[PDB]
Amino acid sequence: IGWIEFITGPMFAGKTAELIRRLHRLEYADVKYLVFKPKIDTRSIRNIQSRTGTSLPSVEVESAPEILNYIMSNSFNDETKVIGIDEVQFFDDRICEVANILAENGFVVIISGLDKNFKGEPFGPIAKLFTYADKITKLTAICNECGAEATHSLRKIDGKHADYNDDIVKIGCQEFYSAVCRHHHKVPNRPYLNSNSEEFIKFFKN
Amino acid sequence: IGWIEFITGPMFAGKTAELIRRLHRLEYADVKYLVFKPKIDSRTGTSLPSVEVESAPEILNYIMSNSFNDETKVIGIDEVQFFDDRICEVANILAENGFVVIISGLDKNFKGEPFGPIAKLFTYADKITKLTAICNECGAEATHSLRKIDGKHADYNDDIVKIGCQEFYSAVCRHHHKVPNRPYLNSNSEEFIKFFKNK
Amino acid sequence: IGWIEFITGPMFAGKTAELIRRLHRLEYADVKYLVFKPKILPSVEVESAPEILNYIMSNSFNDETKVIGIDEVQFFDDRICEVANILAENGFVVIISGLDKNFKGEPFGPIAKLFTYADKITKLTAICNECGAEATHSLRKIDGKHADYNDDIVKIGCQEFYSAVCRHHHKVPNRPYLNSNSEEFIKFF
Amino acid sequence: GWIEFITGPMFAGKTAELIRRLHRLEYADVKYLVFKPKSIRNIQSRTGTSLPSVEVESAPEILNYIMSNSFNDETKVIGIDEVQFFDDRICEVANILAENGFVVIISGLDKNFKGEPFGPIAKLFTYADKITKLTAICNECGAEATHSLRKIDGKHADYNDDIVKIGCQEFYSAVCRHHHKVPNRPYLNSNSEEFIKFFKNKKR
Ligand SMILES: Cc1cn([C@H]2C[C@H](O)[C@@H](CO)O2)c(=O)[nH]c1=O
Ligand SMILES: Cc1cn([C@H]2C[C@H](O)[C@@H](CO)O2)c(=O)[nH]c1=O
Ligand SMILES: Cc1cn([C@H]2C[C@H](O)[C@@H](CO)O2)c(=O)[nH]c1=O
Ligand SMILES: Cc1cn([C@H]2C[C@H](O)[C@@H](CO)O2)c(=O)[nH]c1=O
Ligand SMILES: [Zn+2]
Ligand SMILES: [Zn+2]
Ligand SMILES: [Zn+2]
Ligand SMILES: [Zn+2]
Repeated sequence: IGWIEFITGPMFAGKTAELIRRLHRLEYADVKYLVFKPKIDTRSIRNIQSRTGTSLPSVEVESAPEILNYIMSNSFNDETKVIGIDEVQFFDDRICEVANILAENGFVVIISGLDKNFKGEPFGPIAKLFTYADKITKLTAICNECGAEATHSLRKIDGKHADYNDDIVKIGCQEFYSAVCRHHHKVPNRPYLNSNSEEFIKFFKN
Repeated sequence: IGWIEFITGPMFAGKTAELIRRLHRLEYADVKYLVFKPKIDSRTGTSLPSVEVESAPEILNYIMSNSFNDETKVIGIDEVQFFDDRICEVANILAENGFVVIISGLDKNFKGEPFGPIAKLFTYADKITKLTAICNECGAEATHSLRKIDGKHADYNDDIVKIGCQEFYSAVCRHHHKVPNRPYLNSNSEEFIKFFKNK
Repeated sequence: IGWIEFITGPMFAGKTAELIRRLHRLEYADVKYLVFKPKILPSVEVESAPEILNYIMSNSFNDETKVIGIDEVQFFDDRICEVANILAENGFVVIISGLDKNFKGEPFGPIAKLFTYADKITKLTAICNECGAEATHSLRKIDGKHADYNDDIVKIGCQEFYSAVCRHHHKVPNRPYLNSNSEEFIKFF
Repeated sequence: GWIEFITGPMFAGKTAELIRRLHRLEYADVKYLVFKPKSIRNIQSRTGTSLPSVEVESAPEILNYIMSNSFNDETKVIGIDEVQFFDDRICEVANILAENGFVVIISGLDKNFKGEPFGPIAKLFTYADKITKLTAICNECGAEATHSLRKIDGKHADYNDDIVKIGCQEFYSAVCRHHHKVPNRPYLNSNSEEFIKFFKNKKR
């Protein structure tokens, strides 16, 4: 039938390039595809920057269910069998049901997005997406500090690491973000929820 | 140094075999490992001797105890889906403190939904291997575990924890996983299915 | 430590795009690289595989460079294997891209050995021009007609001569069988 | 049909992985058949997992067996272990099976003790739809191991030694590239020796 492919990893891993690669191969077989992207609510963005440059044509949607409405609309080409989704982490939980129904109905769904927000925690609905994806490709970047495989995105404001309670959404590139390995990802004021965690950390440092 | 590998997929995909395979390689290089499993009520082969723990934090307590050999820097964890949320913090802390953590567990419960705390482990895992079984119906790659009782597919609202093997469970592809009374959260979902149904 | 990464698959699989992706990763981390190509996307053209080691030894080479890219590797001879292994042994990361099969479906030049020496292998798929399944083979056609087994290996070109196909849609007239029971088995089936 | 190739050094779990892939079929009631070159009745991993197998002297005998009354017509999957012991003819056999609707899952060593391609396997990489290069753990440094090292009386095996030698930990270990050393390894390119010597000196 259909299925879900999920492309993930930190910033600077080339996630979007990988999505473009997968769509370009469809073009040589003349297989039709359609790409969607979430439109962030700019009222919920702390500081808006105006920029429109993009490497990949996609239809902006305000919410995940609007993908299904678009497919039901006159704008949709009925021969389209592949649905691409970029920057998926900006959707809410509603994307999971959408992607599943698409896959259950004969579509190949190719999804790209960040696995972790700046805190190193799951970004929005992507945790559940991992579970539903038939195929996962977790890409790596290169650690800006040591050059090892980078698995994390680190936000720095004026050289200072971002605090745990800072805003999830902050749009930007190298001016705010670097790719780092686990070892070089530090988040000030990260809490511990287990009762014996800080005891263990103290124990192993002696 | 220190990272997490996650081995996942439906029942009958050989997850435990893959965990065994990964850990067994260590024995030739004299690298010690220790396996943990949650408290849970064959062909030829040796199973992993493993410490039974009632909760994820008990893993760290064990490591700090006189029972743990401090030369051990590889930690195995099987049936991870039976843990609660606290497993993620345990795994991350181990990885941050020089341990290699190799984890196996089901990605989906019988409803086709994320099993326990599993979804978060995908994000925290450096390496993910999603294994496939073989669909009991069509032979394609199987991605889901299906529960039947007396021939009938288990209803959506049945209990999640139900221990057993082939008497209740089979592996199926997406198309052959059906859950009676599965709810739709999005208001346009059933509209779309009916719309697309018409050819 | 050094190593070899190998990107492969048929035409229209996006091999070059994947090579580009991996090198672009390096730029964000301030890691310098250098790409080489055989004679007939920025690269240094070399007439043979050992010339890569000569260029590196020359003073036109940036001493900072720790990553070596090699595109269209199937056009080199077997000498590329030693060169690649030498670089890996001497601290370089070598990222190689090339076709795994020629139009006949047989190993393209030196790549068979390269597979063995590579630490990491990524075999990419294209989309079959005939059925849309995963494509693993490159098919040549000259005038609607499939290329004969004994046609020339090197023939530079794009869609005017070539397509991606799955194994089932890859057909080569006059393909010989070297095993005595192969035709006996095929007739049986 | 199609071809899957499982490879990498000794102690990587290759046979264990073949067994895993084939065991999956049993729960779905899918028949398979395992072949091995040359326990004689089965293939086994080093943790005691095992499957029955037919042993063959050569690749063409696989097709002969499949054409005989001993072959179950329901068989969809063909497994082949220790493939490095076959000759070049294994490629054609594997291709023909894949072309005739069989899934062929193949396991074997990629490199001999010299670090060179083991027998016919270089071509199998090309013909295999799916490649799984497994790693062992370096006996020296604990890094991912990619090579098999042979030792004779505690000393590394010479380049000109016999390729075929049956044995486990008595002779063989798994090592990373850096810890794989073979005395009297020849340089085939006329500028390779001058490169190493130049580059080593560049650390001045
Ligand atoms: C890691 C991270 C990235 N981003 C943004 C930066 C980029 O604009 C975009 C990734 O392409 O997501 C966030 O908004 N929050 C985060 O926590
Ligand atoms: C799929 C599934 C498995 N299981 C059990 C059955 C097996 O005993 C165990 C997996 O080894 O998990 C559940 O309890 N609930 C479920 O939804
Ligand atoms: C498949 C095939 C491609 N090619 C060429 C076509 C393209 O120019 C190049 C692939 O990028 O290789 C051959 O020369 N011979 C072949 O058999
Ligand atoms: C590396 C190597 C292994 N072997 C053997 C040892 C093992 O019995 C078998 C691999 O399982 O192959 C050789 O015969 N020659 C070699 O060069
Ligand atoms: Zn780092
Ligand atoms: Zn099915
Ligand atoms: Zn086809
Ligand atoms: Zn080593």
